[PDB]
Amino acid sequence: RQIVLDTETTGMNQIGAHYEGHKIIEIGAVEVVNRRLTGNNFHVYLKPDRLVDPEAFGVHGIADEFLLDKPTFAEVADEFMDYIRGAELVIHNAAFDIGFMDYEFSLLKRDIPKTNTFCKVTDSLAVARKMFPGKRNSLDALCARYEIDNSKRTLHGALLDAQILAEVYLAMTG
Ligand SMILES: Cc1cn([C@H]2C[C@H](O)[C@@H](COP(=O)(O)O)O2)c(=O)[nH]c1=O
Ligand SMILES: Cc1cn([C@H]2C[C@H](O)[C@@H](COP(=O)(O)O)O2)c(=O)[nH]c1=O
Ligand SMILES: [Mn+2]
Ligand SMILES: [Mn+2]
Repeated sequence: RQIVLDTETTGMNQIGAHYEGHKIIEIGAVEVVNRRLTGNNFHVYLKPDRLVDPEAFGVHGIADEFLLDKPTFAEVADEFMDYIRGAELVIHNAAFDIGFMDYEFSLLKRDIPKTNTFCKVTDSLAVARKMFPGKRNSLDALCARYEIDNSKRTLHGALLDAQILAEVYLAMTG
């Protein structure tokens, strides 16, 4: 199993641990088996209990009010782990999302091990950079390169981004 994943957050830090003090507000993950999308995905919006930074809002457009009635990371953590366990996670700039995931897992105080100890982690951005050195390798740049539709991506979304990356990664490794 390959799980193409993405997350949206309240923001990030430019110095020090990028996730410190921030929270995941959306998790989007899509399953790929034998190079085919299975359709069995994972998608949740989470209540951060903190405000979304303006810069972050400018990217995903997810309002603070929309998250008030959502589950907390603690409430979705078990099913989330059941879903990703043992798979190869494919993430564009993996260190970003993995950092946030392990951070949130650690706050649960359940002795949950690091994600890369129970999941294989593949950074699709590193893969793209290796294949296309000296070129633009953002997800949008890769969409144009592989003729993938990203017209509905004015604002970024975790599931939306994961789905697009899945198509891009399948083409990049096809
Ligand atoms: C592109 C970008 C993302 N982010 C944070 C908030 C987003 O929810 C999260 C998602 O990045 P993404 O395009 O890698 O899915 O990263 C910023 O804080 N500023 C930015 O300029
Ligand atoms: C570690 C890190 C993560 N990120 C997050 C926010 C970006 O939108 C996302 C990557 O977007 P991109 O691979 O589509 O250009 O990852 C950065 O932008 N810069 C960084 O240095
Ligand atoms: Mn992302
Ligand atoms: Mn995203």
